[PDB]
Amino acid sequence: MSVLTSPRGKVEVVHCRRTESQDVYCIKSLIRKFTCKLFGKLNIIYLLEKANLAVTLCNDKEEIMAQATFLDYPNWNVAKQDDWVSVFRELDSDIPCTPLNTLFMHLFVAVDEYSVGCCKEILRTVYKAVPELHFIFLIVPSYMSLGSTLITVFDQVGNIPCLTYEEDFAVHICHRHSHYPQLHVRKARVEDHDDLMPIFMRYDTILKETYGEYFLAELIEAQDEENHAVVCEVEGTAVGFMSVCSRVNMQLLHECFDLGPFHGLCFPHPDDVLESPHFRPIYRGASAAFCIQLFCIDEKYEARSLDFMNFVFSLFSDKNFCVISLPHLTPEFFLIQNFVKMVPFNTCTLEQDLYVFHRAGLLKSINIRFATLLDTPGVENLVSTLMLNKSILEDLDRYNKARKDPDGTLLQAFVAEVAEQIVGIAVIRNEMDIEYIRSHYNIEDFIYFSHHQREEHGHMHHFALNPIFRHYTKFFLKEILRLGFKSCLYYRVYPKAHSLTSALHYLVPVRPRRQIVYPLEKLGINAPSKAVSKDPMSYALNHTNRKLTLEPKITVNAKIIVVGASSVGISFLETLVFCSHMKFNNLTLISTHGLPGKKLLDTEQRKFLASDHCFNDKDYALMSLCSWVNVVVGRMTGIDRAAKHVVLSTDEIVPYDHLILCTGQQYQVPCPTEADISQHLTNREVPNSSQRRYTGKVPCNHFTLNEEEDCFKALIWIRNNSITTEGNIIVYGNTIDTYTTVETLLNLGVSGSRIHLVQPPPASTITCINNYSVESAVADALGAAGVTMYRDAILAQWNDGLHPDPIYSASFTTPTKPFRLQCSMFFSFCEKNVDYETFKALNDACLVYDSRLVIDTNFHTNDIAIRAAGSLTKFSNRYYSNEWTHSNFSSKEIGFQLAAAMLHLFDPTLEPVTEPPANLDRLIPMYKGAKIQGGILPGSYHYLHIAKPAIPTPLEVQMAQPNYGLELVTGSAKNGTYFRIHINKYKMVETITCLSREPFPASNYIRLFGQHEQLLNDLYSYFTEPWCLALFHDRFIDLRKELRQILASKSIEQLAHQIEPRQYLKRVFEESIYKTLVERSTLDYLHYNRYH
Amino acid sequence: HITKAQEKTRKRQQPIKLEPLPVLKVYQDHKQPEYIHEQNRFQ
Amino acid sequence: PLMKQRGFYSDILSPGTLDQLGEVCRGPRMSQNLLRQADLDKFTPRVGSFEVPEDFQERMEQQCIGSTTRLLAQTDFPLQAYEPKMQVPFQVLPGQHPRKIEIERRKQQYLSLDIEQLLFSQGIDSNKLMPRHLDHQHPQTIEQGHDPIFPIYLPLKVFDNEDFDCRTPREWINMGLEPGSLDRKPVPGKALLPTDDFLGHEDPKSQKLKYKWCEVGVLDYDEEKKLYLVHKTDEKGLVRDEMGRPILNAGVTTEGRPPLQVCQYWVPRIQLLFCAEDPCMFAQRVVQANALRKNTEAL
Amino acid sequence: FEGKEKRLELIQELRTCHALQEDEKLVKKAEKQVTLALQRQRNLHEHKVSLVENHLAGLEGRALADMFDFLSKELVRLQEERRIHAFVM
Repeated sequence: MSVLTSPRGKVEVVHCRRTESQDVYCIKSLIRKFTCKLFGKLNIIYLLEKANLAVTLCNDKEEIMAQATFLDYPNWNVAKQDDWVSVFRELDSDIPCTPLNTLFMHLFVAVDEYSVGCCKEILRTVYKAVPELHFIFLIVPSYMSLGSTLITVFDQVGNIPCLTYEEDFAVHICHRHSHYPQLHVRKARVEDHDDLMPIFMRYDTILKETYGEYFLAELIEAQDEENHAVVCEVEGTAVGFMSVCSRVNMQLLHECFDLGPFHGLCFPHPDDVLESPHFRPIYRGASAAFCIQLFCIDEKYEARSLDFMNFVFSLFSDKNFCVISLPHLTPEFFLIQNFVKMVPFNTCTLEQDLYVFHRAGLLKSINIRFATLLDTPGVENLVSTLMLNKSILEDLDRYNKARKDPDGTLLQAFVAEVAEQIVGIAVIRNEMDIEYIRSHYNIEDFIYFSHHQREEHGHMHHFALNPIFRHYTKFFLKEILRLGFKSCLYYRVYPKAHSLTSALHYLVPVRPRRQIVYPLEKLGINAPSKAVSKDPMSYALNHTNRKLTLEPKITVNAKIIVVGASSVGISFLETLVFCSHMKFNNLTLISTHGLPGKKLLDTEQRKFLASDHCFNDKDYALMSLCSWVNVVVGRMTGIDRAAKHVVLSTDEIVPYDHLILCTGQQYQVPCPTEADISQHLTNREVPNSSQRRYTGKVPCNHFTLNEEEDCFKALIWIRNNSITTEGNIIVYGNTIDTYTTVETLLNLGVSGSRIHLVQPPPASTITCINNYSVESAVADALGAAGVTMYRDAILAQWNDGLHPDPIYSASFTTPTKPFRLQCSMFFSFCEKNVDYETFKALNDACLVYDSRLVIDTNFHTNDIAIRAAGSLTKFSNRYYSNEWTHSNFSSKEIGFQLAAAMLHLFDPTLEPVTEPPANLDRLIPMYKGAKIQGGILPGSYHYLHIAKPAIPTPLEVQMAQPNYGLELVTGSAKNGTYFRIHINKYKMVETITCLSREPFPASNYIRLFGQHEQLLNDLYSYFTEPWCLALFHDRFIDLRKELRQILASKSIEQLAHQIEPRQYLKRVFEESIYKTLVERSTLDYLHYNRYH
Repeated sequence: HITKAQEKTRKRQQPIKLEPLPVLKVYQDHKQPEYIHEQNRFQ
Repeated sequence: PLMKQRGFYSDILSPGTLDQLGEVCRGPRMSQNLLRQADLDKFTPRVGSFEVPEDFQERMEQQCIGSTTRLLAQTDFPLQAYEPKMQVPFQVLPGQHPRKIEIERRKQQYLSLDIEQLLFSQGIDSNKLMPRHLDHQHPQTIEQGHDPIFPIYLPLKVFDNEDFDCRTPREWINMGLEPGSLDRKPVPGKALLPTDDFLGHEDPKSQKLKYKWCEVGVLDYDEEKKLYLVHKTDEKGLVRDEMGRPILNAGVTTEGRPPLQVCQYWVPRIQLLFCAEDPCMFAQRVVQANALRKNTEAL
Repeated sequence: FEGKEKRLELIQELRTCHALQEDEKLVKKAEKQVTLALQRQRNLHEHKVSLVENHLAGLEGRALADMFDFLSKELVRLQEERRIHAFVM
């Protein structure tokens, strides 16, 4: 927030901001012929794409009047990117110029009325942005002058000849002391009290109301051997206070946190137990650490918080380590960005995280170079306990012998050395699957792929760094790019091959792209390439580039705990993680055994449960939250809101800062009625048994399939007990899961005579298989299979009065045919309800429950730190929308909008959160994500259903409504060629129903929602033509909105606006000049889609 | 109105927390005038 | 909801006490994501095979940036020469400010107050106070006299008082002396010195002179007529002769006192302030001296 | 006291429509008619305004996907005829 003044006296309020995409036009406007002479002919888009740092300065109107561009290699062709250091030392050895503290300037544009002030504020901004930087360097032709703007900030060293031309070049340096010098650090005197009081009062007055007004004076006055008070001052006036104490608790430290990497910050001792004869190591050595108690600094000088450190380590000569403990909610500041985050033990109850630094990290003599044969003992010493150390050594040996992967790919290795000791090792190769990476991942969100050559992409094999020097990981990545010519580095994470890295904190995840299931046999030579249509093993993609090696991340250390691994929770954590500039540290999902996708189930086995088509196993392997979300295995049994923790079934407790409940609904064990049938009473007069819960021991032959682990248990147990040969099966339910289990048993080998299906409709107007055609098809195929049908059968008893573990027989009461039948197998899918353990957990915690968890629109519970989402939720009665719950909407969209709400809490770039107004207090937000219901029905019928989110109404009533519209039905459901499209009154898709014997691309068919004129133009053969393939492309919606804004700008939306003569509208469309612009956007889409 | 059960919950509820620095309370309680008086007993 | 930026801070890993929190064993059986695996014990490089450099001087020879605050416009004014007098013990009661704060606070509220604004707050101009010659060409007796129609006649020193000086000049010089050293250094202060030092020295009561308060260096004090030696200092405050040392012990030689150079003058306490004395006691003494001198010219 | 304190807020979530109706003869009837009228005219006004805006957006997307189907036919047919004259030469 600076103030600039022109030489004419005009005053502007300026600020530095990040570079935008529209900025290039303003920069090209600001480009002068003198700028072209000073920096050659530059592609601005290419330069900003490759740039380490582009800095823009604007005003209150956000008019662009300044910009500068910075990279890590010389401006002109006077020194090589790898070897500029030696040439610059030969130029002037007195300059301590290293890649760690030297940066190069390539383009500077400014308005001439404020050019000098713009330059000096940009230099101050970049010196605040990178605190280690000390020298900013400019190369110009030696026969030209700098000009009045740069001559006030740049000082000449001499001349360097060009490497490709016979021209000397004048060289100029700008020093950090001239604009943002190092703060002097000294011992605190009691006279700094008045200097430091307003700095403390700009943050907190709890110190004043707790320890009085002279507390800082007493603290400085009582400096002794163990405690030191330190200040940093500018012009003799203190701008930062500091307090260090030599006494630390290694007992509590080893009890709570994991400090294996640093011996618990104690000296090595012979009596130390480091291995098990988790195992907690025992250290007997003396403590080599001290702690920071107080630290404050002015915001003007917060970038130089690192200057205290040499002085405080000079004071504490006998210690090697310095610690802070800060609770989970303090945002990461500049001093703590250098420190290393410690891991608490799994039993830790402390409210504060710990950060640790070691004295050797202040050594600025770190050298990165190409790996040689002599560094192999150092690599061995650093990796000898690391996992796949043999693989890392094998890659190092391959590089040292032939520099090649045995398939012929170029391999490179880089080493980081501190005080003649190797501290880092990295192995990369050239990347050959760049086309597959682009076609299957969102790499266009990070780089402009057209500006990057093939050799500039490096696949990242092995990363290992010293945890002491972890703060130079970002510098390590930048130097790896500089030395090995790479502009992009890609890291692949494979589901459990496995690998080793520590840069993945500073690396950003890449969102996988949805792929079109191409009909390759009919596309033929119009089909996309093998890299586009490939189906290799699924992996997570991770990315870095040169701009990212100077871009920082906003870190959230808050304990965000999400209960329940449903589709809503998966989508919520996925959208949390795939925010690029976020860095979450304490995202933890509590689940029964983990997030879905634990077991690699086959396609013939996955038909136990129907698919909502939000997530699947290949998606899970692509998205890989086992690389970003901590996972708790176990059932929760209690919530303490005031102490902010959750009690599990293992009597173990997870503290939370934010709680999210997404367990969904699960199938419950039906309690038998135990009503006598000897009097042959009517089923009307006997009391209903819907509410009662089975409180006895669950039988070993009773199964409720709610997740993949339950399905795997059922498959295992069936295979061990050989039930396809002799046992008889009763499945009690009326959901789609019931039919899919019966079809799965038929696939597994259960004969149709032994299986018995029962569906009782007790009440309610819910629409189960509402279309009459597929309902009749289900009934006809069921009768043709000859499975024993029983309808309206309420479970009277198991075992007829004896203990039902295991069930040998059961009884069912029916208005038509009540039957006592030998029940050996009992699958239950009758109803879904909240699990009893969770429900008593929330009830004892006093969360609101009116038949479901009552939430508001912003998903708040009655506690503002606890939120709920999924099928377990019901909105408040203040909305008067009790018929509307989250079960009516798509789960993935619900989780996505949960995350959209939650990033506003922790993202400074996004708007801060606000309370709901009366509008949002009085309605609920609507959602347009279509509800998908897919599976495989009996008769090997792949069945898909895509519906608009709505209250369940019978399809006969819906078509009897006058606004139903049109209906297109092709094929026969009994023949397995059924296709159904419902066209509404506005000619959009509202319902799709698919029942086919052959598998079809459901992931493609999802996009068919809302296709107007395409509908107006066998339906499988109708969607065979590539008009729907173009509709099925993924980048289509992205360009939809930009040409929407183009056509809204002058217009067509106005022509519609006095439409509320259809041929009149079409004729004025043909008259208006949007056709040429939309054909230009057609050519742009073609540019985007000659690849993919 | 408040209850004795409510004050029991208030005694159970609050988190446990300690000093700014232990040596900080040690020298403050060590330079208290009362500690000057036990120092007088020490002389 | 929520809270931000408590002030950094830390809890205490207090070595003596373990009992305040209780048993830390109530957390889950945790299955981390593999970055929180990647910062574990053995799946990081372990410290047991580490090496260290040997020299501390290597950092101070590696550094290339000096201290801005320690490299400023350096001077030779003693820091004890800025210390005011104080009737406060070393050990105040807890809750009260200590003496180092008290000395500092009177220092900033001395240097925050200017004496010329004090002058025209009282309604007094020092050039008109310092006596002038008679201009018999232009008759002083007229109908417009602000109070004395005849100008200031006997000097301010002849009419002043001295005992309101909180130190006598002997311990003023002793305060100027450095502890444990025979060397003495000039004491900063301001004196009513003529801007034209030349015409000041050959004609101290000329009508063309103008007398402003400017900073000087107090050097010595003579007892038989009771005056202070002053000399103008420059922006670095360093006080030289032709061979360049700072003037210490007045340049008093065993052969005799130094011959007088052009700039150092003898001035009284009516004319001089110390930097360690209150401009408010200075105000009250000068207004009482002006009132008494008005009374005596009235008589 | 503790019974009210533990589940005080669910009472107000049910008190969305208050259930007593003795002193709130005077006020809560007006509140019921106002809140049903609020639901009514919110539904009316906002649903037809949002429906009209959705009609505009859908018609514009309809024109988009019409020329987009033209684009797809153009692209695939270009690839076909390019390979056609390729093997013709």
